[PDB]
Formats: sequence, C-alpha cells, structure tokens
Amino acid sequence: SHMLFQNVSIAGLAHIDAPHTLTSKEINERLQPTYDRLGIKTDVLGDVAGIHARRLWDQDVQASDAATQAARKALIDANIGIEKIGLLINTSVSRDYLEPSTASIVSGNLGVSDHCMTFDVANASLAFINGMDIAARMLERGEIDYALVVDGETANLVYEKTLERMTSPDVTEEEFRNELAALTLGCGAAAMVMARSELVPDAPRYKGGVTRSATEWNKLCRGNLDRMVTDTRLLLIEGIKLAQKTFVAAKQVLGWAVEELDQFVIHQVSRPHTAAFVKSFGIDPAKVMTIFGEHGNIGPASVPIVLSKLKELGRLKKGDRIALLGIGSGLNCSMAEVVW
Amino acid sequence: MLFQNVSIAGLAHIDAPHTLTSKEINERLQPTYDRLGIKTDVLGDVAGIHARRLWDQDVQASDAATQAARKALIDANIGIEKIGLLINTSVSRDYLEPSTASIVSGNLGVSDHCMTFDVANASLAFINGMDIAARMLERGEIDYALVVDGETANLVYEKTLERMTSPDVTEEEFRNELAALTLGCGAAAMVMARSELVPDAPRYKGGVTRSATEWNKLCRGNLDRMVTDTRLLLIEGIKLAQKTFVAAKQVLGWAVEELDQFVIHQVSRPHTAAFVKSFGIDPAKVMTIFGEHGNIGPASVPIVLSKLKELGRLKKGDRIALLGIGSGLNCSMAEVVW
Repeated sequence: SHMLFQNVSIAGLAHIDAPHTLTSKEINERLQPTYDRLGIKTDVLGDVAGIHARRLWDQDVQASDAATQAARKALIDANIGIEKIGLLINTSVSRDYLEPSTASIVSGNLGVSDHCMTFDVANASLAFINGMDIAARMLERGEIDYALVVDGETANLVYEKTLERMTSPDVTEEEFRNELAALTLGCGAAAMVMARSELVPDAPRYKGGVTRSATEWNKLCRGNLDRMVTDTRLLLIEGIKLAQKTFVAAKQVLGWAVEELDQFVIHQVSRPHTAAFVKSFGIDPAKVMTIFGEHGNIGPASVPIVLSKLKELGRLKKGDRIALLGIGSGLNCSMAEVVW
Repeated sequence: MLFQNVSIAGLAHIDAPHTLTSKEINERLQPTYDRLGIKTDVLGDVAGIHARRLWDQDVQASDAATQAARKALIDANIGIEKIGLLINTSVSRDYLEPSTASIVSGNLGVSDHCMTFDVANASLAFINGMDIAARMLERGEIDYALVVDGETANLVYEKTLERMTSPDVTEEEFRNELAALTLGCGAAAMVMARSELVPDAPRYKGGVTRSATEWNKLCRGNLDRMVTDTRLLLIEGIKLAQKTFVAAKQVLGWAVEELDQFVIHQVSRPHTAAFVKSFGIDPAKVMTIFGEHGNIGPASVPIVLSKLKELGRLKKGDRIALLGIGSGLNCSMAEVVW
C-alpha cells in the first residue's frame, strides 16, 4: 500500500477568479521614478518574472468571504448540500483574525451542522495539500462521509502597502529587491469536496504522496498582511535541491516516471523558477498548465485553482495520472497523485 | 473505532518569567477607575485573575514553543531526529508565512523527512493537533510526533493598557477590553508515539467534537487587540458542551464519577464554576492555574496536564478527560488513559 490513501475521492471542485485586473504595465508606471533612481532598465515583472497581470478583490473582501464563494460552488459541483459535510478545513495564508479560525467563519456562513469539525491549517503554499491529506485520513477510516477543503487569498493590502513603500523617494535598493516578489502575488479562491469512494464511484481518486523538508531555510520568505520579504535567488536554488529529494521519494512510494504522468499541476513562484523546475526533472512542458502570467502566485490556492481550470477546460480524461507538485516557504516540498 | 496504538511519550510546559499582578494593573487603571465612577475590581473579584505571566521583550511564539519542545523531547528520552511530524497549534504566530512550526523545526534541527505545519483553532487547537498526529501514527506514517504551542500576550497588554488610560476612553470602551487582561503567557509541548515503542506511556483514546459555528462573531482577537462578549459565550458554550457530552458519554462511555481528572480550558473563574456545576463534576478533580497565570489559550490544557504529571499526582489507570470550549464555537472532549 505504501501508506497511500484508499477509497478517498474528489466529489467536487471549484475556483473563483478575483474580478479586478491589475496589469504589470500599470505597476511599472507607478514604479518608474523609483526604477530610474535605482538605475533599473529591465522590466523585472513582465520580462524576468514573467507576470503580465494579476487579480484583486474589493477592499472589503476578507479571506472567509472568498473561501465561502468557492465553497458554495464546490458543493454544487459535488451535487450535495452543506448538511452532508462532516469536516471543513481552511488552508489559506490569508486570515481574518488570530481567532476564531477562518474555517469557523466560513462554516458559519455556509450553515454546517453541529457535527461538523472545523479548523485552519497553515503551511504557506502547500497547505491545501496538507488539508487534503488530513481529510483523506478521516475519510479512509470512515469517520466522515464528506469533507470541504477551502482556501481564499487576499493580496489587496500587500499590494497597497508595498507600492507605497516602493514609491518612496527614500526607499533603498535592498528594501526594493526584498519586497519585489510581493508584486507577483494574486487574489483567488478554491474549494474541494472530498468523499468516501463508495459514495462517488466515478469521481477521481486521491492517492496522497510524499513530503520532504528543509526547515533551515525558513527565513527565505517571510510575510504578513501588508508585507512580504523574499530571497528569490536562494528560493530557486534551495527549492530545486529539495524538489530533487522529494522526487526520489516520489519514485519510491508513487512509482513515478515523468513520461508516464499525464498532467503536472505545479505551484508557481515565477516563470524562470518553473522553467528551471521543468528542465531539471525532464518534464514535458505541454503537461504543465500555467496561470501565473495573468493571475500571478495565489499561494496554497494555486494548485487546486489550476486543477479546477484543467477540469473546466476539459483537459482531464478518465484514467489520467495527475501530479500535484509544490515547493512552499519552509522550505517544504510535497508531491501527490490524482487519478482522474 | 477509537485510537488503539497511540501514546504520549513526553510532555512539558514553560512558565513565563515575569509576574504582572491585577493589583499592579489596577493601580495603573485607578485614575480611569475614578473617572467613569467604577468601584468594582472586575479582574480580581469577578474574573478571578490575580496575576498573569509575561515573557521578556522580543520573545516570539516560536521561541517559547521551541523551549517547551526541547523539554518535551528530554521527558520522552528521544532526539530530534526521531520526529517525523511537528505541529504548531498556537493562537500566537510569528508570521502568516511561513508556518510557525517550520521556524520551531529549524531551531530544533529536524530531519528532511519531518513534516511540519500549523493548526489554528482558538483554544482547542492543541487537541486538534493531537488528533491529527494520532491518525498519522496509527497509519504507520510516523513513529514520533511533536505538538508544540507557545503563547505571547506582551503586546496585547502593552497596547490595551495604553488605550485604557487615554483621556478619551468611555465606560463601554473600557469594559470591552478587560477580557484581554485575562490572558497570560506560557508554552507547552507534547511528544506522541506509536504504543509498541512506549509500552509504559499513557494512552490517547481520541474523542468527540461538536460545533456551533453560528456564533463565530463572539470572540475575535489579534496580536494587539481582543474584543469579546463574555456573557453570551457562557450560555452558548455550556449548551454546546451538553451536546458534546451526549456524544462523549456515548462513544467514550463517559460517566462523570468514573473519571479521575478533568483538564479543562479556562476563560474565567465564574465560567469554570458554572461548567463544573452544570455537569455535576467534582470540582476537586479540576486543577486550576487561571488565578495566577490567566488564560493561556490552546496551551492551557497541555500546560495543566504537564503540571499534573510533574506533581507526581496521576497514577497508572487514571482516566483523564481533556475538555474545552473554544472560539467558534467549538467543543472537544478527549480521553487519556494514564
């Protein structure tokens, strides 16, 4: 068995795209005097990072609100009412308060029953996979019939404040480079209904996968509500090394061979970061969908949003072996498999 | 259906070093007490908090959680390389990203096989963390797990006290920020393990959870502010626990008299007393540290359990109930057989 999940399925899946488009052209327009003062002549966002646009919410939209929208849509996709949900896990980096959990707020909005167990899981960009794993263990045991995993991300504040700091006449080069990665973030939401396979015989199967870590690199990317500081160079270098370890483990327990997988759903930080990843592991780029160019990095929601879009586009066929890959601040790297 | 192969290998707690008494707080609030015409000692006489502990300046949650974790490892007689999972369950947190757990892990020097993340669920998160770890242990995914929790309330005291002594504050502003002055600093950590590795260790049975998420607006807190309505929390919490007991006194075969210890999360002395009274619980079987330490959030339950252990109180076979009502509302009840 290799400790892989049995009889755990995905009954429903949905994503929400934030409505307001913010182009990198517009951002560069604001940053140009700082660019000129700093001697920067290259479009670091559009040409280097490879981000042309990202999406934002309204100011008054909280993480719980975005997650709730995604959740209502996932339930419809699974054709079930909220009364069937026995577990709700929120996995977003963004959060309303220190307490209560964002999950309890979303659950309050949806109207879960008194039997519904809820809490948040936080683990940077890999948290949704952690949420799926935690749910999978309860579903496999048969403690619950259905679970919701939800994730709403809000980057409005970090965009507002970073742009203000970076347009300061007294901003330093170092501070500018430190905070630049925050301008690759985007808003969005995703939700997944998981279920015991007996209940949804034709639904895709979730097997789970492997995790490797490098927690001595926990300082590389630190973020709060209004600010994110990132060592992009070291993230690339140490990320690839960690992914290498995880891939070796993935071949051991998942029996993976790149050419035998049909889709790779990869969490993305930037275009060259992804290209380095794809190249180092000999992956077919035609099996790697990217939304980064127009939506940017949506944290832990990135993986399920891309998966949901793949389904929406009709790219997933019955029998397709789908790899869920990611490197998250930690450092952590998780690799799991979905059989459509 | 309960957990069969899950044990508690190690347990530890950290008491914060600095004492701030309610008498000392009241001296600072006295000019505001003399305005507004307030003559009641709400902290000391009503809430039942006479003191709390604060960390030194610039101590993060991860620092406190790291301290507790080092002690829990020692109590368990294992090195950090044995740990396959580390969960941080604290309300307090260093950043939104990355996890506070990854920072604690980096401090400890966990191996590249160690899985880490945070769990947030108000005062119940430690029990959530124990359950999540318990399931991985039973599946054979890991042999040892660390559940850690450090809380810091230094900033929320500094900020609230600043506000309360401002010349513009009203009687209603004042009252609604007394709740923050019932919080305390502290940290706890637990090592959990597969039972065939630790045959003498206490067994963890798991438990039940009931929720009333319709009341998620009652207690909202951040690092520098907390706003509450304690009165509503009391009635609806107890009502929730009653539903949880129906499930608890069914799945866990629970009967109040046949339980040896009650490790209960405390919001205040009156809240605790009403709970004990409502369910016919022997109050002698309910150890309390609230009077001296205040509310330590989700670390409260493991801290008291650790203190019970250190006292050499618990005996083999003791049936211990971990009980808590958390912001949500959530109510979890679990059993540990010593």
